[PDB]
Amino acid sequence: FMVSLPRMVYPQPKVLTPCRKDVLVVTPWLAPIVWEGTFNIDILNEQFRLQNTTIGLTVFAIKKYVAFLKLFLETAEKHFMVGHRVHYYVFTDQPAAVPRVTLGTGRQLSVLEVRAYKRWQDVSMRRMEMISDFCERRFLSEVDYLVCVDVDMEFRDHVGVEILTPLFGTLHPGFYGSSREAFTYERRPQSQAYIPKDEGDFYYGGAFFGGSVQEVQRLTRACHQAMMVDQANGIEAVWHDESHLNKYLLRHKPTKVLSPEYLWDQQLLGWPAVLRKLRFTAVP
Amino acid sequence: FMVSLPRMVYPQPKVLTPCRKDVLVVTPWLAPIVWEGTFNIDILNEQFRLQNTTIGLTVFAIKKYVAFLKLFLETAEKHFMVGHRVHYYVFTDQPAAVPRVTLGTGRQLSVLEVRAYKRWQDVSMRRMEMISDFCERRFLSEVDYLVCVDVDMEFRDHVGVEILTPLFGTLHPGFYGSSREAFTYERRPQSQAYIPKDEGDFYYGGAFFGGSVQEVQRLTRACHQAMMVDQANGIEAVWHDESHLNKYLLRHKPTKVLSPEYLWDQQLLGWPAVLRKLRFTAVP
Ligand SMILES: O=c1ccn([C@@H]2O[C@H](COP(=O)(O)O)[C@@H](O)[C@H]2O)c(=O)[nH]1
Ligand SMILES: O=c1ccn([C@@H]2O[C@H](COP(=O)(O)O)[C@@H](O)[C@H]2O)c(=O)[nH]1
Ligand SMILES: [Mn+2]
Ligand SMILES: [Mn+2]
Repeated sequence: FMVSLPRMVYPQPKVLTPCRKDVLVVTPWLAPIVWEGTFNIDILNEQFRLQNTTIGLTVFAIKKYVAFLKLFLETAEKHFMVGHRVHYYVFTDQPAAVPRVTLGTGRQLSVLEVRAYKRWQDVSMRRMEMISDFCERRFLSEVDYLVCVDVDMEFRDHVGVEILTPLFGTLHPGFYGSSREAFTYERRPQSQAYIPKDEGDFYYGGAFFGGSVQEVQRLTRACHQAMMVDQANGIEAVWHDESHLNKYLLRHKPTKVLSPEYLWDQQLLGWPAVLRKLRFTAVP
Repeated sequence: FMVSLPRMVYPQPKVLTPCRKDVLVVTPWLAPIVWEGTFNIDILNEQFRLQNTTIGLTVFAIKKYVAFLKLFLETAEKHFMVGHRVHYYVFTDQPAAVPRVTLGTGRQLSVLEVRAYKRWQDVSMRRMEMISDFCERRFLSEVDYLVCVDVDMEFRDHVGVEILTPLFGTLHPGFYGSSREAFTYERRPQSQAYIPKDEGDFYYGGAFFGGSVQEVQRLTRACHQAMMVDQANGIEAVWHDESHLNKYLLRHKPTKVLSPEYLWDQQLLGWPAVLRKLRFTAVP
């Protein structure tokens, strides 16, 4: 049950004025595509605070990637869900190496020890298993939404409750302007992640996805179970977990899509006019 | 739990091409505003059919307004949720006067007898009470969504599952291009429906709203309970049920907004370029 919003003064939405004239702001299945200019964060903050929303943020820092945690967490404190309850979940093989980052009120961090796989591909892939196992262990009881990201990144601008929805994916920065045939989906029919050349809405990035705990457990379990089928058949998808994520989100459409503002690499791609904000970016 | 979509071939969405350049297609709270060109009905039909969705449609035909039923129902059969399960609920003081309209498969009609109020204003207002009472009686057990409309109307074009969402309102055709100060909200602070001149997102029409059964029961109960407070205080809102609906949807934002394609009057307003389809229109 949702309590009433208070009186708020803000600009009237104008029906005959598009909010963006340069980009698609809604998918063909009526999911919003989140760009700057599409939302009034004051309204959304009120809606989510009245629900006392808690957001979980999972990040894996295994082997040398522990070096990325300090900047990741410091910048999350400046930009990620500020004003809301946040629970960071740091999965690592080196609990002792997690930096002591000072957190704002209503924010907490748990360190979860996991095994390290030898190949980076298996480290990246086995996040799905680990996230889906922790959905029972903790997440169902502790958070309303989960956001699952890569650690070799930093926040540079606001990432807030505009992203929250039952299931979201993010447009990969390398492909948002590409035609589907150019998308690096898995193309071998032998793999569970196979997508034909004439199918595909978007190429979603494996480095940023999330949703409600229930929808994330469904996604991660499905991707893990597909990976295990492939492994039994002696095949590894071309882009690992990202390939399985794309298969899942083709067949189970997200309820919001994040623009590449939310997953960017300035070294490789610069700062195009279409991006008004670079929010979460690669560490070069 | 949502089963996987089958393979489908359809045009790729292009991220750098707006779907409409002449209208707002998403509210500032990230609710889609449904216009032609914003959705692929093939995808949405698949999603809703895989859930075996049933849609209820309530309509009141009291006193002389029984004359409108034949065209209303005949045209609903041509255009409303075709392919999906539909349950019409006709509330009337003259059960015997409901026309025998032939229905397609998976579609049914129930006639619910109710009392007739003397004043048209009370007929229109007391729909809220009657809808909220029937949410327990029947709707919770029989349908997934409810659509609540005026009867003095006809369908001329597709009205389908693109509208379905937890809570929707529709832009009133007289005000979609107006500034909020011109909106005919209730402006007397003595009324529960009062909205100040500096508040308001849109002017929603009382002739077309809906959502999930739970959200419609909440809306209709709140509007009824506000009407009863006003009555006790000797005040009747300027636009009756529509005024209370607007107060509710200001404080409880809809999760989709329908464009005026869904609520139109060609006699008064013609056929502007911005309307690509006139879907549900006034009988002159
Ligand atoms: O040795 C590794 C390999 C990958 N990852 C995690 O998996 C993510 C995806 O792998 P990558 O493509 O960024 O290497 C990394 O950002 C990091 O969170 C590790 O922690 N350690
Ligand atoms: O005598 C009346 C008055 C109103 N209505 C119902 O209430 C709706 C709203 O009233 P109106 O403004 O269209 O008259 C009508 O479309 C019709 O569904 C009736 O059935 N009979
Ligand atoms: Mn990386
Ligand atoms: Mn009327």
